[PDB]
Amino acid sequence: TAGAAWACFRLDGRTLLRVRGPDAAPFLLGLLTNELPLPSPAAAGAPPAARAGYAHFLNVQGRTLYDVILYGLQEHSEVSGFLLECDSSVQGALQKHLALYRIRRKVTVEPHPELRVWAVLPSSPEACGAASLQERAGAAAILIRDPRTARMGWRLLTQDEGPALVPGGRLGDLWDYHQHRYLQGVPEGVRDLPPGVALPLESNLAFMNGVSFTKGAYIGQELTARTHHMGVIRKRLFPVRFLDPLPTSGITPGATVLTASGQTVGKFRAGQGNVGLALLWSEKIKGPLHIRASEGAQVALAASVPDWWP
Repeated sequence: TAGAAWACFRLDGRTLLRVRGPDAAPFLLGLLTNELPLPSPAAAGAPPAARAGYAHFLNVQGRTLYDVILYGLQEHSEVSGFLLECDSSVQGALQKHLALYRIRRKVTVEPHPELRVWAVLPSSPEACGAASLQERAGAAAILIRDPRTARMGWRLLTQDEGPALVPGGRLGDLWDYHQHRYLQGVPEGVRDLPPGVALPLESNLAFMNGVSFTKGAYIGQELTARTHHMGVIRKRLFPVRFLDPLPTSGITPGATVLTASGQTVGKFRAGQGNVGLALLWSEKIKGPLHIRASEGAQVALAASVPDWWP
């Protein structure tokens, strides 16, 4: 597969819930930061269509609880509810969260093991050789562009093996998927987004098509809207690369990111290998930075601005 155009990653860290019932839409709208992804009204010849969107579930304090990708699938000129793609490790907690609010509402929430979550990323950055993909929508497979950024390729929800639907697709090593996210500054899951600690706008939610300022009320809206409108977001998650060999255990989440003069300009969040994310003061990412290790020499790191941010 030296000539593969696409790498297909089985995302064991992500899982699906199906939310259905007559009140599913208003119910989810009150809990999420975004509009729901509803396919456009269907034409006579009714070829199935799916829509994806990004959102967070926030707490009443305005902090991120869960990052989710939302999928709406249209088949008989109607939508049969939504799929919620969440971190596997919080699937139980997210069910309990939905149950707390689902009191007396016509809504069903169930695990959807029928589809497994895959990502499909280009083998080449901007190669544009060939093998543009086409959206697919059916109960057995949905292939749809990542709603956060085109830098994240395609999501594939399927019963079967990834490459069997993607021309020029090969199986990918999960390490490379996470490497890609950290190089591109894309947070995903509970290590990047600690529930009740990560703040949505500092997590670049508005750069990732994940928040609406026109939608009706939702949990955590008041603080989110206030933060958005009161000025520039002072701290954000940025991609970082370590420039010095790391310690055996790596960098501890929360490790302070310092200037040459020892000023705190943020904290390491999470990563893999020599790359990761750090929550940094946006005006201070420029001068050489470091983290203190056991011996106060290393560890140098460089922060950068993702090319897909606005």
